[PDB]
Amino acid sequence: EDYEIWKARMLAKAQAKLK
Amino acid sequence: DRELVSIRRFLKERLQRDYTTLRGYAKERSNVRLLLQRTAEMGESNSLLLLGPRGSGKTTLINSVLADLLPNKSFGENTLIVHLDGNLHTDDRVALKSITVQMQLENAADGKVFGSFAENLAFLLQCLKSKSVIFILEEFDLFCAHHNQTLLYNLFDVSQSAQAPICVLGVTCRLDVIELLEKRVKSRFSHRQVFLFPSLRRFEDYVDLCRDLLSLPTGNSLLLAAEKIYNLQNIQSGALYFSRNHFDPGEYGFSPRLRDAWNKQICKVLATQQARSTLQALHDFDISEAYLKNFLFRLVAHLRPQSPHITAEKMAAVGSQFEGDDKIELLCGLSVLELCLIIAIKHHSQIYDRDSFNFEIIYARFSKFAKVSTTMQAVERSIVLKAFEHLRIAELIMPLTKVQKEFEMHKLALTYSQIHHCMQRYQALPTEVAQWAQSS
Amino acid sequence: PCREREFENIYAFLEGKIQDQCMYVSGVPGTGKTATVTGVIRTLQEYLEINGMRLTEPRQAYVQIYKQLTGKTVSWEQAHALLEKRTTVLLVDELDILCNRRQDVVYNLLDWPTKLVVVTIANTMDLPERLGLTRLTFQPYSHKQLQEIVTARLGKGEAVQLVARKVAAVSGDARRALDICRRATEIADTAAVKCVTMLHVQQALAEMIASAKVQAIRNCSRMEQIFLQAIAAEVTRTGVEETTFMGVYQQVETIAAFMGVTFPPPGRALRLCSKLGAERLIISEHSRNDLFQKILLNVSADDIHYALRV
Amino acid sequence: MQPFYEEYRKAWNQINDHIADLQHRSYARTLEQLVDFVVGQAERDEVLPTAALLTGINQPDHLSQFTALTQRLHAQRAAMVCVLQSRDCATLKAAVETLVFGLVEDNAEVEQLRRSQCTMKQLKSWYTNNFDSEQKRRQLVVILPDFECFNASVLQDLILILSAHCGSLPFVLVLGVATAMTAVHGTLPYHVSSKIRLRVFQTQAAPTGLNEVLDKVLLSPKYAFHLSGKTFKFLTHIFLYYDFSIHGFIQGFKYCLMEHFFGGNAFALCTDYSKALGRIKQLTHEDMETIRRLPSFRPYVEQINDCKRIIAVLTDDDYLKKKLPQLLRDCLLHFLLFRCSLEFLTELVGDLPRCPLGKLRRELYVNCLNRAIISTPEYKECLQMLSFLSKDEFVAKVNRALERTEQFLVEEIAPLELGEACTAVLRPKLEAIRLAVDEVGRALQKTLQLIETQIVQDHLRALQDAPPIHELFVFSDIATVRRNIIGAPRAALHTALNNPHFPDLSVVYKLHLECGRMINLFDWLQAFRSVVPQIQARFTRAVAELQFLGYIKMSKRKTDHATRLTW
Amino acid sequence: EGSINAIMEEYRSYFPKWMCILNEGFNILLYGLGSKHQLLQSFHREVLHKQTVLVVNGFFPSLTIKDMLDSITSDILDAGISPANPHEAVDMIEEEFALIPETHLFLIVHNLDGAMLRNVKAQAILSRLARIPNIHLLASIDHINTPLLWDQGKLCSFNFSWWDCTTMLPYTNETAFENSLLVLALSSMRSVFSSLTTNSRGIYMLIVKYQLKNKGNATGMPFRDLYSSCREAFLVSSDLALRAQLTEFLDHKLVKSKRSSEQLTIPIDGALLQQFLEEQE
Amino acid sequence: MEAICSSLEPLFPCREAAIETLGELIGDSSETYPSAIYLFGHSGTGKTALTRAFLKECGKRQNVRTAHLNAIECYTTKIMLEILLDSLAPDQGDALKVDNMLDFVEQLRRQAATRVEDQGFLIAVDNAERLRDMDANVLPVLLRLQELTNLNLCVILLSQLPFEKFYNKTGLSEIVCLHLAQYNKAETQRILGSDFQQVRNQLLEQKKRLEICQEAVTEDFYNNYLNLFLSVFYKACRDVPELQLTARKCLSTYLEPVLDGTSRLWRHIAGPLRSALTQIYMRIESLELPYYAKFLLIAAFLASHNAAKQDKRLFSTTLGPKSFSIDRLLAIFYAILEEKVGLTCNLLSQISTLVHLNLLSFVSGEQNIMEGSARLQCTIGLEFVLQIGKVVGFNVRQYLCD
Ligand SMILES: [Cl-]
Ligand SMILES: [K+]
Repeated sequence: EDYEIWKARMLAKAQAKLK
Repeated sequence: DRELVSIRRFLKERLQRDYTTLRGYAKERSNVRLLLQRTAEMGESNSLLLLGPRGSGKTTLINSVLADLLPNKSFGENTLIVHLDGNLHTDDRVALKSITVQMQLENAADGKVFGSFAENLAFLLQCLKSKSVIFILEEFDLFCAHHNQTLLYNLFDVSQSAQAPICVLGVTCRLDVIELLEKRVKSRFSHRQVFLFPSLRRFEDYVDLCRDLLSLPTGNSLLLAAEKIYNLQNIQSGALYFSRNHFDPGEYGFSPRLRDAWNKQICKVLATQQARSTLQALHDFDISEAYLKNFLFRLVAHLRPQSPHITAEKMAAVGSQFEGDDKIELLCGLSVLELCLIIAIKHHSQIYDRDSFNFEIIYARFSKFAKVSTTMQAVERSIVLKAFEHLRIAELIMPLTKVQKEFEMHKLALTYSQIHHCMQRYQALPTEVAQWAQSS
Repeated sequence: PCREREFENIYAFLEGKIQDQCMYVSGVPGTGKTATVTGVIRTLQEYLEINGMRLTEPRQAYVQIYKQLTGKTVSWEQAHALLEKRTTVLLVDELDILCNRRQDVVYNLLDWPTKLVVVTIANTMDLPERLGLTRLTFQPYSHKQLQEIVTARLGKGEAVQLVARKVAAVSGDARRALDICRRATEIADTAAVKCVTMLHVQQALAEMIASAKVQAIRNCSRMEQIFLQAIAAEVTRTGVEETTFMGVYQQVETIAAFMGVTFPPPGRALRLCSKLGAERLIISEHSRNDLFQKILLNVSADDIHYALRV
Repeated sequence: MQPFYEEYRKAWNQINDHIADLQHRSYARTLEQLVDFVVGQAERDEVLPTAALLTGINQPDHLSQFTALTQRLHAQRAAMVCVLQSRDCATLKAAVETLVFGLVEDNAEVEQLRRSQCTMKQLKSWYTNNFDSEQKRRQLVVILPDFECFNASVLQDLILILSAHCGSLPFVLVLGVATAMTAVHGTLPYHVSSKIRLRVFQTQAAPTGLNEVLDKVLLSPKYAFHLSGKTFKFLTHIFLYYDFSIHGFIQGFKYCLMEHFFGGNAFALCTDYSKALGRIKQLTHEDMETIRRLPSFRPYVEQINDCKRIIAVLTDDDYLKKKLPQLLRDCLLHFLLFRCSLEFLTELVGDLPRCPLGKLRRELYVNCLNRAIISTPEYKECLQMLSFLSKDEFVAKVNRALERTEQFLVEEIAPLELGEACTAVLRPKLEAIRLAVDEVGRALQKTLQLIETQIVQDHLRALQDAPPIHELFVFSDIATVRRNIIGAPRAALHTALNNPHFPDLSVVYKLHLECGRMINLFDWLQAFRSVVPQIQARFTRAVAELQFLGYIKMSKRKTDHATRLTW
Repeated sequence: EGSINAIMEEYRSYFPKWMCILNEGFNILLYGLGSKHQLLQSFHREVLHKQTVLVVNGFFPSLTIKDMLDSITSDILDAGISPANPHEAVDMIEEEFALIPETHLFLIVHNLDGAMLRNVKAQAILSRLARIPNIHLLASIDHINTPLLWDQGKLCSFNFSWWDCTTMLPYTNETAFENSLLVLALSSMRSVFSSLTTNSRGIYMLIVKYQLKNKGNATGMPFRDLYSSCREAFLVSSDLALRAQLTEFLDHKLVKSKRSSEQLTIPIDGALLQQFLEEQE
Repeated sequence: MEAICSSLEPLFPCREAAIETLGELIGDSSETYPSAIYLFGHSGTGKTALTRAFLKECGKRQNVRTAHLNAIECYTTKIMLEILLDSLAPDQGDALKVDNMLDFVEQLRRQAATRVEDQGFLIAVDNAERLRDMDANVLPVLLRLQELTNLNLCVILLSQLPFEKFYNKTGLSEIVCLHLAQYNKAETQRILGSDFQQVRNQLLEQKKRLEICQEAVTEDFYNNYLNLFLSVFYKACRDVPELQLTARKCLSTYLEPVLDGTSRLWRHIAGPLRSALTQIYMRIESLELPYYAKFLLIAAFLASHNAAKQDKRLFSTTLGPKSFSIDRLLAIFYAILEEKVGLTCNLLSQISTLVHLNLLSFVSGEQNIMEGSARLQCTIGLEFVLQIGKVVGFNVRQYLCD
């Protein structure tokens, strides 16, 4: 898996966690 | 007593020296004498060449002719002789240097440049202007072997161009020496001017030579010879190659009685059959003067106060020492194991018609003999290999050609008769080896 | 010319093997075998000739056989193969050379017809014994034939026949005879006479003996001459020009034993060989290779003959 | 200069110095022995004395030996030595010249002409002039590093010359031989061998030295840099299966280390815990990125609660740069514990028969880094084997293990920083085990279980199951380095000629394969023409290229046929 | 045509690492399919730059390792011409480079395979050289059995870093010299000479020696002297055998017979002839 | 001259005749020398020491300038000339120069003399076998050196070979040949028995043991021991020095029993005697290979033993090892390997390293290894190969066709 996609995924998961 | 010592000294010195005196060869002597007379007295130039078997005193003939021709002084002051030798004077430059030195012109040539050999020889010859040179080249073929044959080319060119008085006396034992010359050199060389030295074919002359060499001459003869040599030693700076350390018979003096007795004995000895047959053998073999002088030197050297009389038995003895075989002696010198190896190789060579052999085969055979031997028991491998090596180093075994030491293929350098004579002569065989070599 | 029976023999053999769809001739060089054989091969008016000298290597024989058989050129192995796979007459000249080296080529070559026609020409008649077919021995010209040839050249009586017989007796070989005849004829021409006398022959003889090599040989010692003769004998027996010391020494022992002379051991013979080698009568290498040193002969038979046997 | 390069240099120099020290220690004994022998001859005929060194099958490793011996003999002021390389002794002249000139230059070096005039007479005269009445004689030593490569004749003649000149000159010569003395006896005859009077000397072979350097250097806790099991095994493989070259191992290792640290400034952290923090301070966003990118980081970013911290890690560098001194700490401490655990387990697994899991610490190291120890049946077998000895043997065994790991902790961890930590973590477990042993059938399996859970499970973990960012200190990526060191070109040419990874040559190659062994040019050309004036030229050049590569050879075995050399 | 170009640009991007590699006492080596000439030339053109950078064209058969040692010893070391024995020159080079640090010499060997670099001695010399830390070696390989002539020491001295670098382009300059049957030459002759038998080689040595001994004058050799010398050495059975051998030499076009007496001219320069005799030693 | 022989006879017994004749030839300086002498005899005949002593005594008691030399040292003529001249021209050092043979002859000729002080020169060239391997003008000039220098001088040539292996291709001069053959058993035993008092005194100097030792040592005892020694040794070796040394050591070993309170002593001396007899001509005081290397080597040996078309089935011994095409070796290797690892440069480097270690040796075309096709040859085997097979565990005997 790519690093940027992973970073973005975790970022999305965080943005999902904040909600 | 002292007399025997005197005589022995005399004969030794006569044999190993006496560079000038030669017996016979009147025509050749006269021929060379006349040619040198031309070049010296008349001042023209020539190229002579002497062929003859190695051993015959041809250089001695040259020395004799010079010995007779030099002391005339009319010839002495004018001419000078230059000796050159193919073994020593190589590389041409060395020869030219030695020519410069031998002409006594090293100082007059010191510190000067020269474009080529010719331009240097020209200067050397110019310095003489008058005077004349007699070049004497021993081992001519070795000079033919030189690069471009420059020395020969220039010498013969000077001989052909008739410029300056020089004579080129070549000396060799090589018949086809003329074929070794380059066209340019061969053209400038006087063809059919070569003279062959016939040597003493007749046996009576050989025996007579021997008689002359062993016998003692009259006091007057010795005196005259001495005088002539002394006269020779005073010519030039006294640096001729047949003047230095000459026979000098003026150092020996023999009483009439001693002379008569000695010469009588010599004649008596050479009168017999055995001596004559010994000389006959030598003559059959090599018919050269050197061989005779060797035999005679050995014969004379063995004169002692114990046996002051020279006899035919001694001649036959030394003759026997000459006829001997060295390889069979050395073979007898060997050890048992080594000889057993030789026997194995002989078997292998006899059975397989001289097929090359390998250590393993010889070791196999020797082992096959060893396992059933009383003496060669409990001796295996290492020592055998050492013995093999020893045989290889002594060249009793030649190798035909990194390969393995044990697996090297060889040829054997002995004749069955020699090994047989060895067996017969070797002391003391352990009987098993005999039978082992006897059959099967 | 006087050789006609051999010509007919060869002709008969070849014609026979041609019609019916391995001969072995041998003789000394002075017999002229190749001329006769080629003569018969010319008289018939597949054939391919081979010479042991024209081949740099005996194994290269297969290559030349190839080129002669099927063009153009291939390695000796593939040649051995194509040969292995297989009227075709084949003449071999100077086979002694080829046989002297490796022997495989000749044994093969003689195995090959047993299964075509190959004729092998030799200088010896015992080489197959040193390792089945029809053999032919070329003898030298007889004394009578020699006299006939000499008389034919000069052109039972009388004077011409006398001089002819003399020349034939002295010469021994036909070549030497014809040579002496030539020289005698030259002297006859120079002396402004039509017929050749005896003094002419005597003069030619003296002039032939007066040469440098002959006198040189005449100046040699007895053992040396015996050694030369021994080398010659070795060359005659082997068929090869180069000899090796051993055989020479054997021949020396034979000749010496015949002459009653006791020849010295090998060492002195190596000395002798070296001396003669140095004087350029023969050609020899050092003697470091005793028994195995190669002795070339540099005098020829004619000179030895004029030197020793005249 | 860059930091990673500075760390590279420091590490490399440390390691090299260590290895050099070990080698010096290894050589010191035989060296001293040699010097003793030489002076022994110096004290007190016709035969020259010699000393044979059995340095088997690594000629270029043992030059430093002779050099050291030269330095030592020079330091001893007992002699002067010349060394003759078989390359400089093609002829006897060159040998004697090189010998004399060498000795002269050596004297010139110690005291602090031309080769054309280096006769034995000149040497004898020189020796007589400089010191004939010392009174205690010097010695002329003549080293022959490569005995196998020497010419037999030149060697024999040389030995004979030297032997002849004895008495007047005190000659000595050492024979650096690869094979046994059989080569010496095989190369020299008896009449030459009877002038040598040799004394055989032995040196430890490359394998033992490798086990030594491996055990003492690469497994030392001092170094923060470690090799993956695969790399370790690869180096030891190429060593043990091909060249027994210590040098080749050292250089391969060097290439691995270089290839490792050249990843970026981020790998500058691979140092003592103290020197790393400055680098943490010095690091930049790119380094944070490259340390973020590597594996064993995502599982760390995964195993965590409070996602604000996750985003703090992924986004803010300064926050991530606060975790580093703990992560690095954990890694270093972990590998410390790892080695400390190896030292203990190796004593327990090694002594056993069969030796399924390992015998040497390196074998365990590899086997442990590669896979989990508990999962593999070898360990289970080892346990099954351990549970049978019992009695004084087992007790003594575990006692030896404990004593060993203790001694190791005192000797090899004390001076190291983070040694107090490692000791503080490990020592109580060793005490617990020691008590579990002092308790000692059932307590046996209890003790074994205790050892397993206390050491093997948590300390000797695999590489997969290893602390966060176990990289930087460990170097995998064996394939690339392997390709760069090993050099197998024919495979590359083959695959490059078969199917281009990126084509007349290829077709010609394909037909060339299709052929067999021998190839007629015409049908080859016609086939090449079947597949595809100009074409003929193409074919010719192609065949010429094949000829240049060495796949086909122009043979004369048949009329216009080429013979392929490949299979 | 764009793919190979991109791959070239990649291999051009490979550059900056190789310098760092070379700095650390390593030497890089390329085993590509196609020619790596342009690559090494580009590397020399861009990366190296500076001063003191040598180049070696291994495919030129006219060269010798001797003149190369002379070449490096001449200007760079400024010591003069290198001594006769290459290893002595290497000793000098070692001493002098050891004497002068911080002056690195980059040498590039196009096609290290040879010839002339097929001989083990040349590889030994190049190993001894590359073993020096001052200088740096950029060799290229193409032939298959190239690593057959490298023993342990040489391969160890050649601290080699292997790189694929498989280019697809020819092999024009390299293949231009590789003569084939599908179409005098100095390289070919030694092999043609090696294929001969002992005696033939001996004869060739006699004639080439005689030719060498008489290179000046501008006026060998007669068939007579050859026959004499050959017969004297027992290398030939008779005249026809020698003539046959000469014919075999004529077929391979090594020797040339000019008849006028029969002169046997060798149609080649004397320098390469001296090189020939030198190699034949 | 009689004093010389009288002076040498003690040092060299059983050599009276040789000394006499060799004395007749060179005895007195005032008498002319033979200009060339060549005595031949096997190694250890004592010829070199005899010549040396002769030269020494002549040098002492007469006005002669000696010059001893070994021919092996003379890798070029200039060295020979330098040595000889420096030895013949005394008190001349670091100042003499000799360019070539001519200069040498000239300088020796320049040394000169006067008759009244009847001086002499005599040269001794040990191991003269080499002379015929240098320049090919050295020998003929040396054998004629007297006549070239017009100087009362004589050249002596020692060797093992008969002179008939010295003759040149051109013109060798005349030379006096002598001979020395090894001593008969009695003479050898006498020479070995002569040193009784010395070894006795030495043994005494070397305490009840020394007493019983002193009590039981006489010429008869020694001679008996020597008789045994000769009985066991003399068959394989007649080199007297070797016999001396080996007899001394084996004498010690033969001596120790009688000292321990104990004929026949044959047993525990025969052991050492044979064990020493095998260890003669040598003075006194497990090859680890890689895997693929070992496999290359044993493959090579399997290629050596089994030859030609047996590779089909598989994959005269006394004659030797066969030749290998590298391809055949690699084939046999990959055939026998049964691991099938791809070739790497290191492996071909392994085989090159193998041939470099002289474990393998090629025979044909060392240059055309790449162009095809050099021929390698295996040297070692078979015990070592079996050892390898036992180390790895591979059965070599299985593949040997025999
Ligand atoms: Cl001796
Ligand atoms: K370097």
